[PDB]
Amino acid sequence: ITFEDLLDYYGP
Amino acid sequence: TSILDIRQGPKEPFRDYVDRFYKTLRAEQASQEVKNWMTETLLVQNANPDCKTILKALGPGATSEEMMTACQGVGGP
Amino acid sequence: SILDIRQGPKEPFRDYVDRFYKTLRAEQASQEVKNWMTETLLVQNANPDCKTILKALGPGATSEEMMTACQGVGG
Repeated sequence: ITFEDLLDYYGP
Repeated sequence: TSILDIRQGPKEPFRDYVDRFYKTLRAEQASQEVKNWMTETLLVQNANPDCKTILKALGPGATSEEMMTACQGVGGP
Repeated sequence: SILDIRQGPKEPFRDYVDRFYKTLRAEQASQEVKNWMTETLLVQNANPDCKTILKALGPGATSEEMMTACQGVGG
């Protein structure tokens, strides 16, 4: 996974 | 205050480790592309032995949800 | 990106390392991350002939040590 995947998973 | 400081404990839930990794990476100074590469490489590299094994066997195509669930049986609360 | 600075198959190692450091100048990163990039990413992006040598140097190898080991590759 990427950082964008983490952004998508967690939100801000 | 550095992503290089983030390493999973032997008993640390994978979910807790990813949380720390994410929050630290949010605060890190880097381009989005470098943050993506940091996630693709460091997150697995710095995982504990069993989570690292699971993640590598899953492969780089695994989603976040699958990844979390695949590792949830390793370690303590 | 620094991620994409990659050694050509017959590019002198010194030329490649020079390109890598030049790109690093304007790369947004902590000096800690930049240093780590020169120890790891610089090796990963090296050509097959240089990478083989660099991997033998072992983790902890600095770009100075890498230069000594690889500058003479390809004559």
